[PDB]
Amino acid sequence: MISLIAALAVDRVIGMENAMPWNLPADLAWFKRNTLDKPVIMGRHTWESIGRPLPGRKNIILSSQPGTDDRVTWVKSVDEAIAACGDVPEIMVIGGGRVYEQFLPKAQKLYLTHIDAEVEGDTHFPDYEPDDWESVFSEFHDADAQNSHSYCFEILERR
Ligand SMILES: NC(=O)c1ccc[n+]([C@@H]2O[C@H](COP(=O)([O-])OP(=O)(O)OC[C@H]3O[C@@H](n4cnc5c(N)ncnc54)[C@H](OP(=O)(O)O)[C@@H]3O)[C@@H](O)[C@H]2O)c1
Ligand SMILES: Nc1nc(=O)c2nc(CNc3ccc(C(=O)N[C@@H](CCC(=O)O)C(=O)O)cc3)cnc2[nH]1
Repeated sequence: MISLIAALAVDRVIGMENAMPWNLPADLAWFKRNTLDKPVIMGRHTWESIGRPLPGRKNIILSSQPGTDDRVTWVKSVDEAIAACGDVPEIMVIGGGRVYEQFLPKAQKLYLTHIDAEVEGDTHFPDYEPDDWESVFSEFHDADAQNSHSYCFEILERR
């Protein structure tokens, strides 16, 4: 099955031209936990912002152009990305906006981090209808000396 993992602020904002104005190490540990040892699919833009291959994961990059890094797998379409994943229990789609939009309709689970932050952004997670999903797990956390804003982890299963 296919799952999407994303961190969203209010208004579903997930990205902007500059780095996000937040520091959430706990959210990053959550991302790592949920993605280790699974293939992760991402768009070229996301790849660039990440900067290097995520360790302990099969990295698949979507791009209309020829790949520029032989350490990861590059594909030219959604179908080819799925196939490059092989026979695995769970495929994780890590963004960005374009990518999420194309995989949402095919996903069975969403791992979302809701951040209590208002930011101007130019990229949004796709709108989803709550009633179409079941919240199977949720856990709120307040900001702390290490995390700049409060946040909530939620796992949704498609009904
Ligand atoms: N807060 C979060 O959870 C989170 C998670 C991920 C990303 N983000 C952010 O979101 C941004 C990136 O989102 P984005 O929408 O701009 O970019 P994106 O989805 O990462 O990448 C878009 C690129 O992927 C390729 N692509 C997408 N669909 C394709 C398809 N069907 N076939 C071939 N290539 C395809 C194209 O690459 P070419 O241009 O090379 O053709 C396209 O320009 C950044 O701000 C980033 O930090 C946030
Ligand atoms: N929950 C969630 N939070 C995010 O920040 C997020 N970011 C992306 C894309 N951007 C990134 C940026 C950096 C790293 C990153 O460096 N991750 C390392 C973490 C090392 C650590 O724990 O700092 C990794 O190994 O996962 C991952 C995705 C996709 N889904 C998300 N999902």
